[PDB]
This record gives sequence, C-alpha cells and structure tokens, in this order.
Amino acid sequence: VPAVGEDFPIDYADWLPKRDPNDRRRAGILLHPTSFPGPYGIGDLGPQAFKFLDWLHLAGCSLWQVLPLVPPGKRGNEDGSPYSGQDANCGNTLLISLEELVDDGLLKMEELPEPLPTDRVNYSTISEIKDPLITKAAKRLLSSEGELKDQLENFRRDPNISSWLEDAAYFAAIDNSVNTISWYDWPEPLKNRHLAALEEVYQSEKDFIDIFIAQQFLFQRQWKKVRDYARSKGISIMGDMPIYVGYHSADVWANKKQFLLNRKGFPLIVSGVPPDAFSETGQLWGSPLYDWKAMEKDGFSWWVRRIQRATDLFDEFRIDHFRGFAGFWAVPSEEKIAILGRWKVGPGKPLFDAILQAVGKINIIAEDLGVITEDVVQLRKSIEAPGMAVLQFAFGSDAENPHLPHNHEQNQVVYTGTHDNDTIRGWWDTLPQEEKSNVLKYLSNIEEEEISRGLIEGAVSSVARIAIIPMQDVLGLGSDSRMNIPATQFGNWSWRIPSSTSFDNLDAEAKKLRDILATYGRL
Amino acid sequence: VPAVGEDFPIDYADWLPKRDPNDRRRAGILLHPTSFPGPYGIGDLGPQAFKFLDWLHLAGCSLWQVLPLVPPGKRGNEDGSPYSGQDANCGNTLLISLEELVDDGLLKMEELPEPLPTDRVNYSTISEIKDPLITKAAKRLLSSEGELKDQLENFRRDPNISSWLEDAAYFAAIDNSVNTISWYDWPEPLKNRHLAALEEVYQSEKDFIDIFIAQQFLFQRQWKKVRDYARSKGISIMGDMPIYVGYHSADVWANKKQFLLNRKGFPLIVSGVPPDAFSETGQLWGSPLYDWKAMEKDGFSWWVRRIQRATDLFDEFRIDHFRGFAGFWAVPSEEKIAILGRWKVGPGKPLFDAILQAVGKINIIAEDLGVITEDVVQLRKSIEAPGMAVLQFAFGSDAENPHLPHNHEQNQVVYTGTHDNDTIRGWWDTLPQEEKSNVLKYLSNIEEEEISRGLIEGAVSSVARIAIIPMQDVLGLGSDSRMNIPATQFGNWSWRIPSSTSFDNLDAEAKKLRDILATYGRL
Ligand SMILES: [Ca+2]
Ligand SMILES: [Ca+2]
Repeated sequence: VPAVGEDFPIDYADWLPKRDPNDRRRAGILLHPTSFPGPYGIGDLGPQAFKFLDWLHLAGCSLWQVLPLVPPGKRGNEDGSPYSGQDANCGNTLLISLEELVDDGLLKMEELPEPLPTDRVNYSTISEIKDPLITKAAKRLLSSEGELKDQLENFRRDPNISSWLEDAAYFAAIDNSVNTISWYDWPEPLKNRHLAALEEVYQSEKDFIDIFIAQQFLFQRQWKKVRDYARSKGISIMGDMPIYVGYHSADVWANKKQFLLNRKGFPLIVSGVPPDAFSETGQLWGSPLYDWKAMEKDGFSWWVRRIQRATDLFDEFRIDHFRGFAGFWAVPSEEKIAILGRWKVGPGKPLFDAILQAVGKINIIAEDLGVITEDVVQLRKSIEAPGMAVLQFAFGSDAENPHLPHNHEQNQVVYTGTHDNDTIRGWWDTLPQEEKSNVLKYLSNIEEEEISRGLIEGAVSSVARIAIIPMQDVLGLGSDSRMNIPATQFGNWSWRIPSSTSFDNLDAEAKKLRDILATYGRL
Repeated sequence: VPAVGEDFPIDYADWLPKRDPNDRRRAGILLHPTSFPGPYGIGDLGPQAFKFLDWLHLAGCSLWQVLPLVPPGKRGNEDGSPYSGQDANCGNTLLISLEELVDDGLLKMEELPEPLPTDRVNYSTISEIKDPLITKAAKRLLSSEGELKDQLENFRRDPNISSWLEDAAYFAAIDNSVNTISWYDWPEPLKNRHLAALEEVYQSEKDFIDIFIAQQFLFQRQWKKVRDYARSKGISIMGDMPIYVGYHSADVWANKKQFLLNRKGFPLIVSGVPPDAFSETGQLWGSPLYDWKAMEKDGFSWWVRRIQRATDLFDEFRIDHFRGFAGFWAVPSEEKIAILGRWKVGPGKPLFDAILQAVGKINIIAEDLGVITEDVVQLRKSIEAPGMAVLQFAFGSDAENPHLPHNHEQNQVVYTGTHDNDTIRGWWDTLPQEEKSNVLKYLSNIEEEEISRGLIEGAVSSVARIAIIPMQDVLGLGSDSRMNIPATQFGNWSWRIPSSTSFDNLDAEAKKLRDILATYGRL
C-alpha cells in the first residue's frame, strides 16, 4: 500500500475481505463401507458405494468419513477391528466388490454365493466365503494379458506402492508358511531378513506373493473408482489412522530400527495410557513404540511414507491419540498392566515440518479426546490442526465443558458422536434424568421426542468448520446399531444398514439434512 | 521440555491446558447513564447508578457499556448526541448528580428543583435547569478549604489531567466571551494562542476557567465512585470513542499541527464515507482529519494522551469507524457532498505499537460494521482486537452473513442491536414477512411471541467472548424506546427508563438473564 496519508487507488472499496477456501463450512456422514447393505455378508466398494455417494450429494454433504481401511486383525477377539490392523498400508480385501470383479471378467456370475444373512457382519464366517473368490479373481488377473494386467504391472512397480507392498507381501507369505504367533519366533534367516532367505521365499511362495500383490491392486483400483466418483460429486473422503502399528506386521519386521526393540527384536517398552483416577490401573495397548530420536536423524522417512500412502487413499484424515506426538506413555514390555510406566517426550512439530517439506499441505485432524496436557494443545495449534468436539460428551460437567457449542472454535470438527459412542437415541435411553434435563435446557428447551434433531442441529449450527453425523442417527437407530463399545471384545464393527433400507428410499432424510445445511451455511 | 524420547517428570499429567483470563466469557448491558430514571430531567451518576450496578450484579452481568461521556454538541440539531461532543476528554456536566452534591455539602436540599417530567430527556430545557446548580456547587467547592478543595488541587495539577483540561477550560472561556460559530473567526491573538493573550484570558475569565475546572473535577469524582462501585461488583465499564473530533474544540484549536489545516487554520479535507450504491451521494461528516504523517514523527503523542484519558474512565472501549486507521475517506472542505473524495492510507499498526509502548495493553473493540476492505480485517487481526456481530443485521442476506451466530468467532462482541438499532420488538414489528420466516427458521423454529428471548439467547449462546444486550430489550420495550435513528436530527438520545420502573422491581428480569448466562458459560 502507498505511504501513510497518500491516496489509495480509486478502486480501494473493491478490495473486499478474502474467504480462504480451506475455511469453507462442510458437513459429512460417518459410515464405514462394511456397513453398506447388500447380499454378500459385508459392505463393499461396489454398487452400494456409488448409491451412497449419490445420497450424500442429494443431502448436500461434502465429506464422507470412514474408519481405517486396513485388513483387520483376525488373531484375537479384535474380530473385524479397523484399529487392530495386520498392516498400516494395505487395504482390507473383504471390502473388494464381487459384482465389480464380475464387470471386470475376473469372476463369473455363477461363482458368486447365494445371498447371505444381511443384518450384521459375521466376522467368524465372512473370510471363508469371500477370500476364495478374491483369490480366484487375482489368479485370473495374473494370467490375463490386457489393460488390467498392464495396470497391475504399473501398480507393483510404482516406487511409492512398492515401498510398503513388497514387504507386506513377503511378510504375509512367511506368516502363512511359518505360522507362529509372532515373527519374534521366526527362523533366524527370515526373522532377520537374510537377503538369500528372502530370495528363496519368492521362489517357494511366488504364487502367494503374486496373488497378495494382485489383491492389493484390486483394492486400489476399486477404492480409486470410489474416490474419483466422490470427487465428481464434490465429496472429500476423511480417513483415520491409529498413531501406533501392531508388532506382528511388515511395518515393524521390515523397519525394525524405526521401533524401540532389543537386539532380539522384542519391544523394550509398549504403548498404553496411565490411570487418571480410572479403575486403579490404566490401559495396556501393547504396541511397539517409535524410536523418535532415530527417526529425526533420517527426516522421519518412515512417517513420511505412511502419510504419502494415507494421502493416496484420503483427502484428509484423523490421527488417533494425536497427544502421543507431544508426549506418550511407555510401559516396560514385561509388565502385564499400565500402572508402572513413564511419560516420554514426543517428536513435536519437527515431525510435521518434515511431512510438510516432503508431501506438502495435508488436512490432519487431531483426535484430542480425554485428559490432554497443555503441550498437546500447543502442538496442535502450532500446526493449525483442528481438534474434536463430541456433543454426547458436552452435558455431564459444567458450562466450561469444551464439547458444548458455545465453547467450539472455527478450526475444529464437531460430531454428535463417533463410532465409539452409542447412537443419539441409544445414548438418550441410558442418560441419567439430571443430564437429560441439562441437555434439554441447553438446546433451548426442545422436547425429548426431538432429541435426535436437536443434537444434529447442534452439530450443523456450530461454528466448527466440519460437522460429521453418523449414518445411524440419520436413520433414527438405537443401541442395536452402535458400531463399537471401547471396553469390549465382541459384537463390535458388525453394524450394517438393514437390507430393507435402500439409499433410493432415503430422499426425505436427504432433504431434512440438506435444509439445515442450507440454514447453517454448510451447503 | 527434555530431549525427544526422554522421560518427562512424574507429574506430567498435571500440566492441564491454561484458560487465559482475557478469554473469559462475559455478558453486559448497554445503558447510557442519561437513561437512568429519577426526578431531575436526566439520568446522573448518583443513587440510580448504584442501584443499576446492584441489578447488573444480581443479573450475573460483568460488563456495562455506555456511549461517549463527553459534553454533547448544543450547537445544531445534534441535540444531546454523545457522538457530536464539544471536547474529546471532558465529562458531560449534565451527568453530575445533584443528590451527591447535597451529600457533599456543595448544594442545599432546598436548592434542588421540584420533580421534572420523567419520560424523556428534554435537551432543549435540561441545561437551563441543571447548569446553574452545577455552577453553584463548583463555586462553593472553589471557596471551601477541606478535603474536597485539596482533591480539586491534586486533580487540576495532575499532568495527565492538565494535558487536556487547561486547553479545554481556556477554549470554553474564549468561546463564551467571543461567541463566534467557530474559533476560525476568533481575534488573531486568541485564534493563534499568543502567550500574552492567553495570560490576559486567565486574568479576565479567571472565575469562568476556575469553575469549568471545578465542574470537571466534580464529574471525575462522581465517575470514579461509580467505576470503583462497579469494580467492587465484578463489573467492567466499556466506553466508546468516535475516531474523529469536532473542528470547534480545544482538541483542534490547541493541537492544530495534529490536523490537516491550511495556514489560516481551515480544514483542507474533511471526513465522510463515499457512496456504496447508496442514494447516489454518501455521507459528509465534516470533521477535520489527522495529519497521520506528522503524528508518526512524535510517536503519536496526541493519540497516546487520548487513550490515557479513555483508560482513566473505562476498563475497555470501542473505537467507532475503526476502518479509518487502515484507510479513510477525505472530502475537499469546499465540497457540500461526499461524492468527490479519495481513500487515503491510514496509520495502521504502528499507531497501536506506540499506544502499547506508552500505555500497556488496552481491550479496544473495533467497530467494523458496513462495507470494510481486506486491509481493515488484516489491521484488526494484527492487533488482536475483537470486531462486532449485530444479530438484527444477520437475517436479510444469505448463510454467509457474518452476523449469523454460526459465523461468529471467539474474539468478537455480539449484540442483539446497538443504540443505532431499534429494540428487538420494534425491529420485529417492521420486519418483512420473508425475513421474519428466515429468523424463526434460523432460531430452531421458536414462536414469534418469543422473538426477544430468541435473539437474547442467540447472543448469550454465541462463541463470542462478550455478549451485550440493550436495557430496552430486557424491559421488553418497542420503537418508542429506540435510542438513535442514524438518519435523523430530532427525537434521539432522549430515552429514559420510565419513572414507574425501578431496579428493585426487576428481580424477575435479573433471574431470567442470570439463568441463560449460567447455561451458556458467561457467569
Ligand atoms: Ca497364523
Ligand atoms: Ca455560542
């Protein structure tokens, strides 16, 4: 601008204030694709994904949130959990659409199963039904010589893809052949990745490895079709990543010096959270911990690759236990409970500086629920990451509760509830009378019969730039539709949209949401 | 904090996030003291001020907003306007309580007038009634020899006070003696402040000057009693200052080189705003403009003194036309309309840097209504000043309207309406049907009979850290109680709380406000 007291240009009054597109107010729906209806025992990236995205577009939503898309752990009572994955980078092959593989010519219509029970995912039977079909398709792809063969070859050779996929395929092949609980007990030449032993693995487990890679290609191609369709409708996909990875994975076995292991590969210290005046002992998660000091020395190369793959799948994503980047709880690996542990200093902002330098800007959402310390808030604000507000947590303390709408901020994501909460109606059903009275008073004395509308409107009318509603609340469902209970081992991750509910019969729900998105400026 | 990967102290989880007391959520009432009830034709700093502050305390309010406390212009149809003051620094002597002067022994009970009509301030008669009484009191103070005489002497000699008061008293004395419309036409030795001519003024106008100074002391002492009482009840007082001062004042006459005048003292350019597709021509305010370039050279000493006096009266204050600090509209002084003018570059952040350096931190509120340019937003954000939201302006455009609550931010002041808007009920009465339908839909489909409660709750439930309600809305009043209409010359600044309404009969109103301040975290 010119010097103080001098004339501005004649057109000064045209310099109107800039709205940054990064600040655009948006609404989205939380729906894991396993929850899609259809006849094959589990939701998939096929016809229902496209009908869902058409419904989201009709509703005026510009975001879709999913849980992690990784292959869930099969190897406890973590049955179907997206947060106990077998690999940080692979896609769950159970999300692969049998109908899309028929369209591709990789499966015959006659090979599809007769319609399976539609109410709930049965994680104890679904792998035995779909796995053989996904393998048949991969084998037909590997023997084919067209366009899809050429795409498989470009995928397998892509240096971003091969940086995790080769290790993930060889890990799976060795796990399948050796079949110990963990790689800690593998024969020394496989445990310690002797170059000759790995060459021998590829000769004796060639078909296993080729099929695993072809399955990952089939996932990638289906997911890219879904994401391209979403982008065509003005919809971004928000994903989710746990901060930690599981010990028994390619992530650890192929990258041992990224973790705090002893010279035999056993974790020195593992993840958890301490007591916070909660049931004497805290939580023993038991993941290996990162050697953040070693990571800093190579520019956090392992974390940069993890983020590159996340941006390959997602427009934006949440990191669970974001607080772990400022300070993390470390339990000696011999301990059977979390009590005996220490807070260690996390990597802080330099991790995010290195990601920015290598990958450019990413919308990372900081999962920041529970007790967090001032350094966590200072880290989050330092990288301009939004945190979370969850309305189901807002009404049980005082007016200083951060989840109450008058305490929200613009750079924040507001939920009615997540996959870890009950539905609005289930939560209401078990809520104490005093808290119910508090909720109704807060939301301008609305009636108890309209609690669902009141919380949904409470999220949409927030200053928070992103509002996310679980599909279960749009459908008006109760506790039988909850996705996860945090303390349990069974019944979780299995909710599906009922077979009787179809996206083409939800025009009324789409209009009801669209009207409040219009009113509160999210359209 | 220790090095990455090392232990934190054992007490890490006790480092909970810091709530800055500057961010505390507060509620206040807009009530100019002229509006206080009582028997002497105008509200004053006496018994009703204390009853008001007791009511505000009972209501849980922690702020009181007033208009400028300066002596209003008597010398047009600006009748009683706080924004056309005779001086930037003096207090309005019409706010001086006759009852408090009786308590002081400066007036006799027998000298007080018989009760005057109570409904409205009559600016054409109130000066002729109160001025002679305030003069009698000042004369008794000047002839007294006690505690109050000693306080008058300490006041008159205080270097902050004397920096504006001596000039203001000599200006008033010369204006009274010479009695031209403006000082531009004063005899040259008074116009140009010849040291000998000023010495002669004090000899021939000694009583006038001494009385003017004693009246300003009586104002100061009454105002300080009110502010001390407010602070005793946890109440801050928010004041208000126009960016510009009037030509015919001590501000200009004693500080000519602070303004853009010609060598005879006539303004080169004057203030206004251009057309913005509004009635062809814009607004010709006609104040002199600051020589911001000359001001920068002495560290903005004139502006620093203006702020010092504002902090002497107020805990915090709004600056009207804050945009003028980034860019201001300048009209050649010969022009009779605003059309022909140019935008000039304002002083920007260095003015605020100099104020910070000289006076320390002040809560300045930026009046930022109407069309403002990006540089105004960037200046405001650069000094972390809150702007305004006014709910009565929120509902007539689209969902991107900045006055709508989903567009508010934490560092902001939200009003239902100011002294320039109608009351909520008056505004409702003249609102078009389409806009009414829009308002009711926005506020969760409340009924039209509860519009006042709906807007008040809309302000209190905002994320904006300060919410201000006009006393007229608490009392449920209509258009007959509006303080100012922006386009008019008559009927303004005259509203009083009716004689039949007393603060001790408003317990129900105080509880109703207190309950929503509790709910929305402003208590
Ligand atoms: Ca096994
Ligand atoms: Ca005169």
